Amino acid sequence: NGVHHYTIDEFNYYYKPDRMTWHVGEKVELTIDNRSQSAPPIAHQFSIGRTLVSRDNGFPKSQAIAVGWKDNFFDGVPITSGGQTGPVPAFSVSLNGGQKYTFSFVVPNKPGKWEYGCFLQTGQAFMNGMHGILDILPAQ
Ligand SMILES: [Cu+]
Repeated sequence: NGVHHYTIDEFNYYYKPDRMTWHVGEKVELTIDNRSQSAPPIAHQFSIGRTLVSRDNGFPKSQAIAVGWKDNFFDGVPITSGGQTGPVPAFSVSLNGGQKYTFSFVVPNKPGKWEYGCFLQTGQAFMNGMHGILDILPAQ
């Protein structure tokens, strides 16, 4: 019934936590915190989606160069952050080291498995394992 607060921390090259479960209709406040530990710290991205878009050159790859999600989880989802309210097209949280960002939303009716990932560094963060699984359940 109330606002559920989640925090996702970013490190080189992983999210804590790397798994999260929400219910359709849940009120979520989410903090994304770039805790990049390197010297210097590196920028990290948080984007939730489905259908990995990768580069192609006609030549096969043990690892696909990730560029982003085709389907964005936040497509059409009203977001509130500071004094701003409404949907954000192509919503993504990109942060330098030491920056964080908090926003809230109601979990849209998009049940099933979504992924979160970082595509900075031409997909290198992703390819080094910077991704997580979001499971969306129907409302209780
Ligand atoms: Cu990253």
